[PDB]
Amino acid sequence: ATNRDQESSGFAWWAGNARLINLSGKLLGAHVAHAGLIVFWAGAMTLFELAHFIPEKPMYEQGLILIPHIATLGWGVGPGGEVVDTFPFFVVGVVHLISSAVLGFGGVYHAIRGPETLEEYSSFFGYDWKDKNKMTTILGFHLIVLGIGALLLVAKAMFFGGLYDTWAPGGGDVRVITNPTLDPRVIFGYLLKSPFGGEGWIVSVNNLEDVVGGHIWIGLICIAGGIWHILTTPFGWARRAFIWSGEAYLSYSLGALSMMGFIATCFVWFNNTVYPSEFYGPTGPEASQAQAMTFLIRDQKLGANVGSAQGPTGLGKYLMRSPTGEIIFGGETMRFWDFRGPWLEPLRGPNGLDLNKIKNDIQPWQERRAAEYMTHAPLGSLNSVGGVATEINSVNFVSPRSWLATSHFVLAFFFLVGHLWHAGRARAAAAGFEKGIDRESEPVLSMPSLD
Amino acid sequence: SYPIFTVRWVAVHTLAVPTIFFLGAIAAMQFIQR
Amino acid sequence: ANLWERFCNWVTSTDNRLYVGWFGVIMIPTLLAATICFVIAFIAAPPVDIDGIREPVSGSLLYGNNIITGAVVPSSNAIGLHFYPIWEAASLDEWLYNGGPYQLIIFHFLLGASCYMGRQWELSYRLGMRPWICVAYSAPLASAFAVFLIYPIGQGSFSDGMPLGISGTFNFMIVFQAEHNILMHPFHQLGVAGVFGGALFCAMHGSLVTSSLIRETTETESANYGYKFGQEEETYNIVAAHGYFGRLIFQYASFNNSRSLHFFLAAWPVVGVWFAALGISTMAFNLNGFNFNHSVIDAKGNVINTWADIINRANLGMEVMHERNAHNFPLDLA
Amino acid sequence: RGWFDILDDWLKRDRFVFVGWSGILLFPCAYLALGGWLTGTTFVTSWYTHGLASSYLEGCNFLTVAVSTPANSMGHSLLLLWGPEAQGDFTRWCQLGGLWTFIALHGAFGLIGFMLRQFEIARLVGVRPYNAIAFSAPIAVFVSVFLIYPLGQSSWFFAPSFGVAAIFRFLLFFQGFHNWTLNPFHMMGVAGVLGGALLCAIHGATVENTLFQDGEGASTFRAFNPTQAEETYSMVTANRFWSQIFGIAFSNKRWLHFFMLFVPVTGLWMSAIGVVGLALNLRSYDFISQEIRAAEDPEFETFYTKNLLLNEGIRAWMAPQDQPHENFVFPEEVLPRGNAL
Amino acid sequence: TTGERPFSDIITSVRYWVIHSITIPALFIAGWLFVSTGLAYDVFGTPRPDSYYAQEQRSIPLVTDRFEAKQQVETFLEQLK
Amino acid sequence: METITYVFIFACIIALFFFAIFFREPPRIT
Amino acid sequence: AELTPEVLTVPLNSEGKTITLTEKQYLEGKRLFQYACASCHVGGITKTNPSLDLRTETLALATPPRDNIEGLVDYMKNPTTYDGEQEIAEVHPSLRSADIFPKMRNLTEKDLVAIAGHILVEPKILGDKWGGGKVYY
Ligand code: CLA
Ligand code: CLA
Ligand code: CLA
Ligand code: CLA
Ligand code: CLA
Ligand SMILES: CC1=C(/C=C/C(C)=C/C=C/C(C)=C/C=C/C=C(C)/C=C/C=C(C)/C=C/C2=C(C)CCCC2(C)C)C(C)(C)CCC1
Ligand SMILES: CC1=C(/C=C/C(C)=C/C=C/C(C)=C/C=C/C=C(C)/C=C/C=C(C)/C=C/C2=C(C)CCCC2(C)C)C(C)(C)CCC1
Ligand SMILES: CC1=C(/C=C/C(C)=C/C=C/C(C)=C/C=C/C=C(C)/C=C/C=C(C)/C=C/C2=C(C)CCCC2(C)C)C(C)(C)CCC1
Ligand SMILES: CCCCCCCCCCCCO[C@@H]1O[C@H](CO)[C@@H](O[C@H]2O[C@H](CO)[C@@H](O)[C@H](O)[C@H]2O)[C@H](O)[C@H]1O
Ligand code: OEX
Ligand SMILES: [Cl-]
Ligand SMILES: [Cl-]
Ligand SMILES: [Fe+2]
Repeated sequence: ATNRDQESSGFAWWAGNARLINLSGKLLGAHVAHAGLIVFWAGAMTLFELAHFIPEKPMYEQGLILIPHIATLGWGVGPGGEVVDTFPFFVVGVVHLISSAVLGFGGVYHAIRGPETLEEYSSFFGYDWKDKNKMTTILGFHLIVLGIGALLLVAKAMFFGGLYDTWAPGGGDVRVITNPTLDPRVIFGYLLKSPFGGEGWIVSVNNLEDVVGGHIWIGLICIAGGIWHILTTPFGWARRAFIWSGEAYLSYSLGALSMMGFIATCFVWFNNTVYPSEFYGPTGPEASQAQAMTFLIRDQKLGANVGSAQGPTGLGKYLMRSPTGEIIFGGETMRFWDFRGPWLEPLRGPNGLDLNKIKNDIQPWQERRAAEYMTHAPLGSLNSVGGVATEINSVNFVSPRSWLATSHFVLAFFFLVGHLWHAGRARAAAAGFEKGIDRESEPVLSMPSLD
Repeated sequence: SYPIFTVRWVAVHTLAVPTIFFLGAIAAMQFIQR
Repeated sequence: ANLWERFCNWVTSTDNRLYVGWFGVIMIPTLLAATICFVIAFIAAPPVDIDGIREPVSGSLLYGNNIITGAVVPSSNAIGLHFYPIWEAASLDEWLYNGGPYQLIIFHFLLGASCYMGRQWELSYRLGMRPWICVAYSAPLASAFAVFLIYPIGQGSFSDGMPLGISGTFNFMIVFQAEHNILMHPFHQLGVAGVFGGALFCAMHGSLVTSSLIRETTETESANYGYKFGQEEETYNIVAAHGYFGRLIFQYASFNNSRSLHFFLAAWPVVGVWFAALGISTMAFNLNGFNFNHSVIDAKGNVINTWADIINRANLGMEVMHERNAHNFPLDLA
Repeated sequence: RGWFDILDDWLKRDRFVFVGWSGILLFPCAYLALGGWLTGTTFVTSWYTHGLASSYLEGCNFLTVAVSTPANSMGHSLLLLWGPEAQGDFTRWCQLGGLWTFIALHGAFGLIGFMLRQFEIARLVGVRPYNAIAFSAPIAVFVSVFLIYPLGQSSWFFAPSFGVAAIFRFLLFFQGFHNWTLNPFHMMGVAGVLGGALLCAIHGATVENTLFQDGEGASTFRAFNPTQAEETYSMVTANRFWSQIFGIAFSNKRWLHFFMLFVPVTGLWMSAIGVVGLALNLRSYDFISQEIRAAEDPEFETFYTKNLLLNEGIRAWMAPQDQPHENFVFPEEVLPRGNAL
Repeated sequence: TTGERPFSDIITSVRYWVIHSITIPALFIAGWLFVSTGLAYDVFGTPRPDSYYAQEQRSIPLVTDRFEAKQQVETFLEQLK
Repeated sequence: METITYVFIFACIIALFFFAIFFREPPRIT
Repeated sequence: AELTPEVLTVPLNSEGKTITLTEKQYLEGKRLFQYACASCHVGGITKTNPSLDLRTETLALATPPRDNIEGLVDYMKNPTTYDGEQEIAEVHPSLRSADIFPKMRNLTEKDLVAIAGHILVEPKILGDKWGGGKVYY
């Protein structure tokens, strides 16, 4: 057995995957088999979700997280997010579940049967971690693959049916995107926006033309950078800046994945465009706004003058001003005045919420939507009791947004921890002190005392 | 060549014996309806 | 050498009494900015309208507080997650009214404390140490990010961040339990196991090492003079300590490897505090602790109360009373 | 060679679980306190003492089961099985909360038995008794909270019940009734506990990251041998690291390890003193100067004043169900509530 | 090293598993029957789900008298009929 | 008086930090 | 206490005739209530209009009286305001607005009777807890 015990490999059983650092064939098998696990879960979960899926309930009432992703891509849904065809969800699950067997077979093959290292079998497939030019070549292949993957989303949106547009005129509907936003002052303008409130960085993207046009820019950037990395070698400043080792490249990815995990947590929590509320439930801000609207509507129907009602503090009970003068809902939801949603935007004028439209133009579909969203706020217990912590058992509800945000915060955090673990270790291992201080040349004993 | 019954044997069974009994009791409680 | 090469050698110098380093060039201005502003705000800041309801809370010593009640009050609910630096205010008096100092302090603090973690990596690298003290520090760091940043983000306002004061901390805790049932959340429970266990293990390790100190001194002097700084010999008999503690429990319950023992002392409170931080940071998105309110029902359908039902009454009392003028509608949604 | 010396020989035999003379006290008392707790939480109700279900048999889970305290009407009765309340009836003894006093009293004597074990083993192997001394703190906590606190109060009913959520109720009771977070003795406790966990984390991490390279493996646990005379990690490097990071550092390993005893032990002792005060309702409930000012100036608000309102909510909303011996009927109009909620 | 037989030698032996494949299920089954015969309710005095309240009762059978608590419970139980 | 007292004790603590860092007994290797 | 026939006997209509539900249709009613109604009417209140609850005494004062099975079933077919002046099916779930309230789609008449039974039985069990809100939690 080659490198399969601690004495030969230097790593204990619980650090057992580190025995694969220089065994590229077994390491390839680890990765392909793990890719099979990911594809298996995507397949097995979708089929689980579909087997449980009641078509007459909203998706967010059903503890589904994958079916909403498919519905957002345009498959299976009609106007307002209602499900018209369960069969695309079945196909996505099945095809993932079958492809996981192929990835699983090739992972297991290279892990246990095939050559332990690839460097003798092939010069193209073998690699040294220290071979900087080979590393950029594999990086370049993978960038081209990811860039085509972004263009697939563009292909679906433009030439294969469209995407679910929650902002479409007349209600949410699957809409083909014909004019994506190509202009880089808009696309790269999102990158320069503040992440703070009212701004939201890239999380505030609020139309599918910007989403699609960004993915055009990303696909071409990734293909161009892919080609660039196949044709160049890391410049001198890059070679002096980085650690060039397998553990170091892993650490760099862990830093990147953690950052992406944190961004996804915010995307699912705040964005109702690529995470439509008809599939994922209302956002936290959306439900709080929906409550103020609901009681505005009820109280106005009873005869209340809503623009002139004082709350207990003296601020307007239903309506007040934001710190820049826009007319906004009152109460605690004053914090969420930057919320924008297709059920609320028809009440907004130039100065914010228009009081004449509020008096005259609230439709019954908005009243139903506000009540539905207020009663499906992303608040629930770990045993899936919906509502505040003080609520009784009855409602079985935790919003997908809560499940998705909490999970991805947890994952992003530990991946930050992993980045710090592996980045520190790769630094120490490259400098040669990862196993401890050498008793003969202890560095601190050669230093002058601090005092 | 070792003994079977020890102070150790007694200490193990003073815990393990009621534990298995209590695990059967609590399992049966899972099938009580109101 | 040019000026840049001389400056870099000063910055990364191991001979500086306090290590600067590249993280230190961020850490030092940020932490000084946060400290100075905190001290001035804690002493002298006027009352802050935390709830956005024109009901300012007095947090500073000059405005009637003592050490226990004083705080730097969180920024106004009307601001929400909006970035409120000094230049965004029309005057300092408006910045003060709206709780500007809080945003300035926590932002400089979190940036500074993140660089403290990096600086711990940096020095260990310069000294030839292994690099993972910083990983241990990531536990309290994550906890600080949880209460100052992540909780406000998920709740939609820096007004829900923990106040910078002692009674303000308690207010944050009580309201949190009211709204999230944190005591019934297993991540908090792992946090408690992390900290009780950590204090337990701190006491245990301290006591076992102290018990097994090898005699080098007389009765008239502190036994601590038995150790000389940088001596090569072990100052305690780890075989004696293992022989005690493995008879206190049983032999295989006790560490005989000092490296394993010290790893355990690291890993236990650190992993436990990570779960605590993730607890807060996941209750930021309102995934709450276990709700067993009315879980036990008799044959007729009468609710039979349990201890969880008694907790709920206490939770209700905090909930109905907290921010007593801020709510206009029946559900507390964020 | 009398019968005492032969019995001493047998009790102190090297075996898998050391017995000792302390084991005569410890082992039955610990087993009964442990077994009483599992028995009560599996099968015993709190319906007649508290009006609660508290067992797996009634539908509770691990978080909600408890062996609950006896009824307030029992006062501080020992509630012996043969006593005048149960009169030898085991079923009634369980219904009246006799398992609570059973666990508390056998837990108390077991804890004594455990500290006696610490002394006995330390004396036999020839080490100093600092582990027993450090165990005085959990004993001080147990005695103050589980015995002295209810003895100062009206009955054992107000002691903590032995259950997860029951303890959580005890925590929220102490906020709402005692304002225990405001108590400087509790604060010293918190500092000792959190300072203890910090020292645990930092000392472990410091040792693991200043290790000498004593072997060839990248997993470094194998490079230790318990019979080595040499330090396994560099105190000098650790000292230089912490002096440059934090300003100060340990330079004496003995003082370092004593301080690790001292910090959590002192904190727990301080909290115990606070709980003794709370036995007599000697709370640090209020700051008189702020109450005078808040009463006369309806614009003066602090985080301390806000906490007092929270406390008033806790008392009013929890007391009718938490203290069912009082027969509190609090009509809905008397309950303190803010606007809307 | 205290002279007892090692645990990993015992639980890997067939004689252990001859014995314990009988004693372990019998204990588990004995615990199961303690509940499902209802003996657990009668030993401990725990209410069954239909014996918390009398049919129209809403009040809790709380014990109010120290030296006649044994009789208060018996009077509460006799009101369950 | 209260405010002065709290600030005074605080200022002494900061001073004690200064002496504990810059005027410690120097760790000497022996 | 058990879930007797006498607990399960509720007014069928307003004239005076009663029906006694089975335990199976009580438990189907609680399941269907939870599925279709509890998001707004958990515990017998009304989250989106707290002035009106599902207490039997409030249902009795509604126009037409809703404190019987036939009155409750009719509300689920054609909901009105508390005075019976406005039909409110465009904002309240019902069988005629099952296109806009899709959880109302496959509810049968036995399902509406089961829900109506749960609404009438539950206060006889819970007392003032039903429709009382957080004061009685
Ligand atoms: C995603 C998870 C994952 C993957 C893909 C791997 C992969 C690998 N591990 Mg790692 N490992 C993991 C998690 C994983 N590990 C975990 C969690 C631990 C801690 C327990 C370890 C601890 C560890 C140690 C200590 C060692 C490894 C080693 C290895 C390598 C060789 C294993 C081998 O040849 O043994 C042979 C094992 C068998 C022949 C048993 C058969 C198991 C098969 C593969 C299961 C597949 C079943 C599947 C259902 C069938 C699919 C077929 C179908 C698709 C057609 C391999 C690349 C070894 C190594 O690095 O050597 C250089 C090694 O020494 N691992
Ligand atoms: C990360 C993915 C990956 C990589 C880099 C490798 C790399 C290798 N494989 Mg492995 N393998 C894989 C996955 C992978 N494989 C999978 C999924 C299976 C199951 C089907 C196998 C089963 C397998 C066997 C049985 C053998 C290899 C062999 C090889 C070696 C030579 C291959 C070659 O030159 O063919 C030339 C390649 C082509 C002519 C094109 C590839 C053919 C496919 C159909 C194209 C698909 C491309 C497309 C982008 C895939 C999208 C996938 C996405 C949905 C996940 C090379 C080291 C050989 C070996 O080990 O030598 C000793 C060998 O005998 N592989
Ligand atoms: C997975 C994606 C990926 C990865 C891992 C790499 C990796 C690399 N690239 Mg490549 N590259 C990529 C995609 C990628 N690239 C793409 C898609 C393109 C086309 C756009 C390029 C075009 C490109 C060029 C032209 C060059 C590289 C170079 C390199 C090497 C050094 C980069 C460096 O120093 O980073 C760290 C970056 C810096 C130190 C610059 C300053 C960054 C500041 C401090 C931070 C700013 C970001 C901050 C977080 C704010 C984010 C939001 C903001 C937009 C508001 C490294 C091997 C260099 C090289 O050696 O090529 C031979 C090089 O010259 N890349
Ligand atoms: C892509 C991500 C990635 C990859 C490829 C690696 C790869 C590696 N890691 Mg790294 N690591 C990562 C992320 C990653 N890590 C993250 C996110 C963290 C922070 C937690 C770490 C922290 C870490 C530490 C502390 C160490 C490594 C080590 C290693 C090496 C050996 C791993 C091994 O054999 O584990 C074998 C697997 C196990 C022993 C099982 C782990 C089980 C975990 C703790 C709980 C499982 C989670 C699950 C959801 C909860 C239980 C569910 C229940 C139902 C069963 C290998 C190079 C070791 C090393 O440094 O080698 C040089 C090492 O000591 N990693
Ligand atoms: C070290 C072992 C130990 C200790 C310290 C205790 C201590 C206690 N037990 Mg526990 N108990 C034990 C083992 C122990 N038990 C064991 C092994 C069992 C299972 C058999 C029990 C079963 C048990 C039950 C069921 C109960 C207790 C109870 C008690 C408490 C009251 C005891 C009492 O008043 O008796 C008084 C007797 C003595 C103190 C004996 C002292 C010896 C004297 C000085 C010698 C002279 C006596 C004389 C010869 C007697 C002649 C009488 C004659 C004139 C008629 C006390 C805390 C009660 C309790 O917990 O209440 C809540 C209770 O109900 N115990
Ligand atoms: C290497 C290794 C490892 C790993 C492993 C792995 C990771 C693997 C993977 C694996 C895989 C990843 C696999 C896969 C599989 C798959 C399958 C086997 C498939 C199946 C399919 C089917 C058959 C289906 C069917 C169907 C249909 C079609 C329709 C619907 C219905 C149903 C579902 C029925 C471990 C850790 C152990 C260790 C040692 C080494
Ligand atoms: C798709 C989309 C879009 C677009 C987007 C874009 C266009 C993006 C881009 C992006 C990008 C463009 C990014 C970038 C990133 C970067 C980073 C993240 C960085 C990093 C760096 C680092 C890591 C460094 C480090 C360092 C230092 C600092 C010093 C020296 C050393 C070293 C080098 C290490 C939009 C929004 C419209 C919409 C939606 C969709
Ligand atoms: C009171 C009393 C008594 C006593 C009794 C006894 C002593 C008992 C015992 C008992 C016992 C001794 C029991 C046992 C139980 C056990 C159990 C029930 C267990 C459970 C387990 C489980 C459930 C597991 C789980 C877990 C954990 C814990 C952690 C890790 C993870 C896992 C998941 C594995 C006498 C008669 C003397 C006298 C009178 C009174
Ligand atoms: C954030 C905005 C800036 C983005 C920067 C990205 C630009 C990419 C090229 C930058 C060049 C960096 O190039 C880097 O420069 C420094 C200082 O000039 C060089 O010079 C350095 O020499 C040695 C190490 O080599 C040091 O001891 C010395 O102090 C320093 O002068 C580095 O060896 C070179 O690698
Ligand atoms: O700020 Mn602070 O505490 Ca968070 O839940 Mn809603 O918002 Mn307010 O009431 Mn509750
Ligand atoms: Cl408050
Ligand atoms: Cl509000
Ligand atoms: Fe130590």
